[PDB]
Amino acid sequence: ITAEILCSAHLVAALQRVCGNRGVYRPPPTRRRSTRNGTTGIATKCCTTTGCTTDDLEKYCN
Amino acid sequence: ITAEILCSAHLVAALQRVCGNRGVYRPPPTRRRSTRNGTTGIATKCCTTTGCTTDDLEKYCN
Amino acid sequence: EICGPGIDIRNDYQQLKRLENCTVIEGYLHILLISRSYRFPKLTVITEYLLLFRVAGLESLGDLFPNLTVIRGWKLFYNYALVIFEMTNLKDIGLYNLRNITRGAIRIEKNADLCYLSTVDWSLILDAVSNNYIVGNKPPKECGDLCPCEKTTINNEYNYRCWTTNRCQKMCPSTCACTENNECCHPECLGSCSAPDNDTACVACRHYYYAGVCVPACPPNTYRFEGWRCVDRDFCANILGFVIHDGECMQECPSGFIRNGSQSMYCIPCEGPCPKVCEEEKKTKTIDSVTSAQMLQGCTIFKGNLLINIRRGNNIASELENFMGLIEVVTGYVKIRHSHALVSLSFLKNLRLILGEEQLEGNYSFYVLDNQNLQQLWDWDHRNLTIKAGKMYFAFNPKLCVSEIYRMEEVTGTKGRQSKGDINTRNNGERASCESDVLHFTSTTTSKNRIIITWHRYRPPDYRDLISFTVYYKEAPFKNVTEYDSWNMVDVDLPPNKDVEPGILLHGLKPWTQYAVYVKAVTLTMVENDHIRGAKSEILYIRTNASVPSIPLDVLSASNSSSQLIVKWNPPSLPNGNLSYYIVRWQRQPQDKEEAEYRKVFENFLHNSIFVPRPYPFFESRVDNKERTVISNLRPFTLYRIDIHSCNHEAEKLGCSASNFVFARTMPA
Amino acid sequence: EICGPGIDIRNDYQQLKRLENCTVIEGYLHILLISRSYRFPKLTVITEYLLLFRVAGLESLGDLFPNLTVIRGWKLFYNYALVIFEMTNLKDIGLYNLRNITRGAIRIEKNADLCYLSTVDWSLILDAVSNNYIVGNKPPKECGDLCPCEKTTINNEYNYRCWTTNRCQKMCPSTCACTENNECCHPECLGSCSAPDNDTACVACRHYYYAGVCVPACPPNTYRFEGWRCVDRDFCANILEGFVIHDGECMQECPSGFIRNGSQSMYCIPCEGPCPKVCEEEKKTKTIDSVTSAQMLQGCTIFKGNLLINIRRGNNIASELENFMGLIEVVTGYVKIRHSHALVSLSFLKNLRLILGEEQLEGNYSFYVLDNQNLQQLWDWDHRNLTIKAGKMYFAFNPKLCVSEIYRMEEVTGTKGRQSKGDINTRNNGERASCESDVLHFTSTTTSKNRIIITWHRYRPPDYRDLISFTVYYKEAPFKNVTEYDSWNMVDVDLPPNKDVEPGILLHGLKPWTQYAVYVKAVTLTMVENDHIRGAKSEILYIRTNASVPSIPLDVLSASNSSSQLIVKWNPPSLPNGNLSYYIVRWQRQPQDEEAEYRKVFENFLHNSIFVPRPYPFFESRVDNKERTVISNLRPFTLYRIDIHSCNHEAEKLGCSASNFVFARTMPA
Repeated sequence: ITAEILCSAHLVAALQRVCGNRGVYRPPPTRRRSTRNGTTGIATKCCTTTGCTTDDLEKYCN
Repeated sequence: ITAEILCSAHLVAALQRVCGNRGVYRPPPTRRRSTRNGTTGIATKCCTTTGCTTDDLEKYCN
Repeated sequence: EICGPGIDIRNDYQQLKRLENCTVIEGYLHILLISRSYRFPKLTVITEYLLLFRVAGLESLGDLFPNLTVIRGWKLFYNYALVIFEMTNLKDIGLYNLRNITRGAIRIEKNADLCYLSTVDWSLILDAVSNNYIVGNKPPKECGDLCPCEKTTINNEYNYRCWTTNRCQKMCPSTCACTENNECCHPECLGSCSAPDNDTACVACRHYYYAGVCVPACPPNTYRFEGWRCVDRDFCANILGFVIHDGECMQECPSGFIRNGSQSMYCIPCEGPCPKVCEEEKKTKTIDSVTSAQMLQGCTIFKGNLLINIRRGNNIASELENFMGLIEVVTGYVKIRHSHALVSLSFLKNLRLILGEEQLEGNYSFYVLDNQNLQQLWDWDHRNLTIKAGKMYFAFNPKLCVSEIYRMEEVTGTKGRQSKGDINTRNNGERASCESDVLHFTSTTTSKNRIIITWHRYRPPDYRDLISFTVYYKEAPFKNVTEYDSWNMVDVDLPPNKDVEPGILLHGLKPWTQYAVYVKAVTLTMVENDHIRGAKSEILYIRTNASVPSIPLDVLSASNSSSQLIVKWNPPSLPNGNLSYYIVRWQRQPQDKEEAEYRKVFENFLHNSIFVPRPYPFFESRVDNKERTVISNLRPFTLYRIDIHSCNHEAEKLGCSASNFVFARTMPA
Repeated sequence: EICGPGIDIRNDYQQLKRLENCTVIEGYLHILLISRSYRFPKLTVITEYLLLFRVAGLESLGDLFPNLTVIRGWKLFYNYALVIFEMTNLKDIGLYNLRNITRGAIRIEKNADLCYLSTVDWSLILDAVSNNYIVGNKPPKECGDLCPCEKTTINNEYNYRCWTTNRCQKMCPSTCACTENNECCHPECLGSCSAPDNDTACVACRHYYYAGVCVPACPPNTYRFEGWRCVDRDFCANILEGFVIHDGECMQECPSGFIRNGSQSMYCIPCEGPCPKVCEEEKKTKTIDSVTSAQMLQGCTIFKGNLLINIRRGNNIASELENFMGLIEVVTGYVKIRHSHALVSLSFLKNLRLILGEEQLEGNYSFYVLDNQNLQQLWDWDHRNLTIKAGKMYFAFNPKLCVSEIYRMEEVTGTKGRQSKGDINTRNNGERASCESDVLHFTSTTTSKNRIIITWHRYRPPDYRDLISFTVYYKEAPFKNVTEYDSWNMVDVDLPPNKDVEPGILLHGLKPWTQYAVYVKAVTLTMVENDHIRGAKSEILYIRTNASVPSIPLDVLSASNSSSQLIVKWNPPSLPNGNLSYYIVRWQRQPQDEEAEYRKVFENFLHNSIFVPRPYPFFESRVDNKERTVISNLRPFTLYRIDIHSCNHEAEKLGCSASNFVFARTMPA
């Protein structure tokens, strides 16, 4: 478990490979205004030169 | 007092003007051993200035 | 059938079935990471943006949404109303019914099989075509963009316009918002028309929509909801609540407004800083990074406890000050532990009240510990502070002068509240270089490269102390300069005559540059009294007197027409002053290191060893802002000398710079 | 007539008269700042350098010293034997008899009227012609270098050679040190000759000179004085302490590593250790408050005074004080280390083995330390010796240093029962010391090319309630001199749930054959905040990954000095990964024929907002030692592939390295 630097398709592929069948979450609720809040998530961290660990990949992914 | 940074040819001429009749000369002639050098030369004194005061030139003058 | 307020379909291909009934999507739409045939002719309008990302198997957008006509883009995804990114197997944008995109731009990227990009005239579908981003797709040279109709000018070319290989790009006539075939729609209409120029026969309404009518402004008893329709007062009383303000129904009152009491459906204008309470479920908010402090952005009152533990970080003083600079009242305690990056707590400016609802063990409201670089608190004689209840504990803070924290409890009001061990000089102020008197500057004189600065004579506290001075100066772009870091140091002695005060002349400085200068005294105490005093001066910022600016760089000239000459250039190398304008002149022309460096060091040895102490007219115009200008009214095919000068703010007294000149000939008549 | 030991003529023009009798000038010669006709044909030899600077009225050097032949330059002026600088009115170097300058180079500068610079072949007058400096004089293109003789090649040109407009540059024939006209001198002679090949008829002797004879080495009862003559024992018994006789030379002071013998103070006896400087300072107590202050103690063996070390801030201090005070062995008075907040150990005082106590601090104290905030150990380890003759020892407010260390000190010191009960107290000393901390004893280490598995013993905290965690500090250390305070990569591993397995950590991604410094620290979160906290830590363990396949050889170059032969050279590999044993070379016959930046940030926002987590045959030979080899028996003018491998001591099991190959063709037959 190391902080792999994953970017572009490789970042998504890493998320796709780590999650596999897990994927991500798609429930439609009614949406409150300005619920977009939340920045600098682990997905951004993986692309950075520091990268994100496979555990961090699991944390941001399913 | 404040004096212009003086270096190169002008520095020599300025000293001659200040010394005038006094001039500059070694107090001990023909000393058996060299007194040494590498610091506290009027080259350092006026190229990077702590104040090239007239009195300072006078001390150089003999 | 309205669907919203946001659709996010991903992973499962079959989850796309949630669009079987939706004709309008209220909010955004997300189709990501999708790995058969699904058709949704119901959907026509999307209020917000549309996002597609890594959908395998899909070849064209017309397979899913053939009837999609308007993407209003009421809220944008990074200023984009439609994002098609990393879409594999995708061949074309099959949205042949798309007519109007109201707000945002488009970003189509990384689609190695996508065709028909240049075949779509986006200038008639959206407005901000300049801010679009279509990079990284399949190359049109390797595609085969073929139509089975009309055409217009795309960029500098004129060619046919088609969405797919069966459907063209539909356009309205120049007489009109039109129907299927040549009949203009209603002015309040948008896209297509079930019937011409009728309010109740519009696929999508511009402005707003209510009761089947495209209305410009909402009816009197209705309010703006989202950005396309109007709802009544009872509707937003059921959304979970929302406020009614400025004829709009938003989730929360805008900045500078607060909810009215009892009548909590309207916002009352609060004049001061409205009580922006930030309430977090965790008892003690730990700020261990700049990212963690982000949640405290814009807070005025903090219902909780603050635990600052910042070891590493970025430019922090300006960052926390963005988030926590507005915090004024802390209900609980504040603990600054292991915050080695902090040299000062100044990022907590408006913090003027610390209550103490919860206090650390031993009844402590302010608790700092192990801050190796904390030089000073935010307690300077300008800020106010009040700790209502609790004590203060200071330990293992070596760069913090102990006198600074004694000054704190005066404003804090807890002078005799702490114990004897709460403040310990042993681990606080350990390596301190403070506790000194004040050296006062006397006069400053500035030239383009020289600075003369003098300070008052300093009598040492003891008669026997030998006194000397040290001048610390360095180039500082701005004022946030600390004494511990850079600094150029020169030792000047006290002058022999007591009438002249000590000074120093600096030589070789950049014109128009702000320098940070401060003087420290060298008190060699013969009687080694451990009551060390020393003397230190204030940080003085001095900028060189502006010099004459440099010549303009890279003067290039051309002639696009007779009697006209276009000239462009670069700013000078050494502005030596705030650039104000350029002065250009054109005159008619009649028809036919180591070496000097090495000398330096050798020179110094000489003096260091010889001497010994006794024991056609010119036309002139000023370009105000840009580095480009066009000259008019010239003799065709005649040579011209082009002199260009560069002035600054003080060029009124110093005089403008020299001229970097060029020669150019106009176009032949 | 010998004149010396140095002539300095300046100011007065008539002060030049001091050269009326001198034929040889022992030492240097200065003619400075001089503003009629004076001739000195007597002078012929100059031992040291000759300096001329700003002499007005002199037109040529031939006017003063016509017979100047040899400038020995025994001692140089900035590596120059002859300096002509800022000579006004000077037209040429009239030294037409100058023959040999033995050691230094020449610097002629800033003489706007000086000619005949290129007309002088300095290659036959001096040796280091490359290090000369002739700049700033009258340009040869604007002078007129004219002869009234012989010539040779100067640089790439061939032209006449003359000193002035009347005298040429004299040269000896190719058959020979010659006389005025074609007769070779004596081998021990130099310059000209009053008579051919005679010892007593020489203007200047090479090597040495004695009793009118050019002798190679001094007679048995004579010694070298300066660098040209020999004198007897009684002569240097009269020079002024006096001069020493050593290695057949008569110098001013004994060279480094020698001291004067007692009684017989005319000879130097070899002292084996650091010969005693014996440093005496007028100030009673030398205070070392900076690395600059300690400079005056450089090279001292015995210090007549007191030492007060008060070093708050500083640079790399341990290695610097060790350079200055590392040779001090005996201190006559007392030693006080107060506030010395940078010192973690006193190891910089190695050779210090004796402290007397002539003067003692109030209370009869010879060793007095206080407020040593970060001083963890003395220089008292079981290797060093120490003896305090008189006085007591006081230790106070010394947190990091363990009290057991100072108990061990007085065993060697010899003052076990001399101090009082308050002189050594355990309250403010050893208060928060971590030397007493229980070791996190390592249990096993397993090493691969890039992975390291290391485990330590399970640690039961001193209290039952303490929550225990671990932290692994590891970093690449080239050698062992590694401190815990600096670099360190830190990984927090928790105590395993099962009590049968011991805590460990797996390191991944390490450089093969690289020594890593590893130590583990325990995280004991005490529920009961007992101020008797020491924590736990482990020893610095140095682990080098298992020797992995070495690196490829560096910079393989090949050439062909002959047909059927190929010479190849290379460099050792970058990462040998073990002890180099041999190289394996192979030769095979070859057959005859902002935007991208802006996209970056925008990209990250997309991912940061979309995804969401769930809640011919080869010939082979081995080169044994060197990095060079020659291949024999090859087809002439045939291309060859040269594979080179690098094995080590463990290449028998892990295999030799890869190949850095090159192609070379042999010489044509």
